[PDB]
Amino acid sequence: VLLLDVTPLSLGIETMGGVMTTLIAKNTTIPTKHSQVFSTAEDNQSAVTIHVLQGERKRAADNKSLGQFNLDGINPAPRGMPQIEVTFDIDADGILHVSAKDKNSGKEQKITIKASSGLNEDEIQKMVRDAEANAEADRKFEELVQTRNQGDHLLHSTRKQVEEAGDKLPADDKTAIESALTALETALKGEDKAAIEAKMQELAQVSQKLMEI
Amino acid sequence: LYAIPRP
Repeated sequence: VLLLDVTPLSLGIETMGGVMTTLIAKNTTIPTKHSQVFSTAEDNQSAVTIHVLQGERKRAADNKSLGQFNLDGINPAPRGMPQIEVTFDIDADGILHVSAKDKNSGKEQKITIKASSGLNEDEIQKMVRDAEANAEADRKFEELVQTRNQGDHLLHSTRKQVEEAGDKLPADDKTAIESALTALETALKGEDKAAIEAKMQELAQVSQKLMEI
Repeated sequence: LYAIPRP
């Protein structure tokens, strides 16, 4: 065949830390369908927002928003435990159906997005050009986000170990752990990946007695 | 496995 219908830009959702995670790649032939399981970013989360994005940038905010919806009634559970199946399906007429379903509770929500939505030919070409012109910056942002998400979880896991250990943790040690938690917290707000990893290292270096308990 | 934030 010398012609066919494709979806012209990647399609996906926003995931933890402000990144676009792709479910259908640019230039995929239509009709097509893809599903992927996701989970919750923090402990006890009862809801997620599925923000539907079109484009090639790694920052969710730099992509075209096609719509959004919430899924709620998830039983509050530890981060990473809920199994939320997200499905993008584009039919032969370019209509995009997105659904999210929480496996445990069975709760599901969906939206339908018309084929005329999204970026036009000029904006499609500008998106591919802008993505390439910013390829290194976007790679650096993705790595930063990965590191931030790891430190964010190290803040939460460490703090709970402090709780559980209670009196079994020497006051000297709680002191040093507390200050390193605050320094990690501050670093996570910045954009320097090595600074964050360094505060993670400093925190490990005062958590050894906590490690053993 | 990616994670989705709350609304």
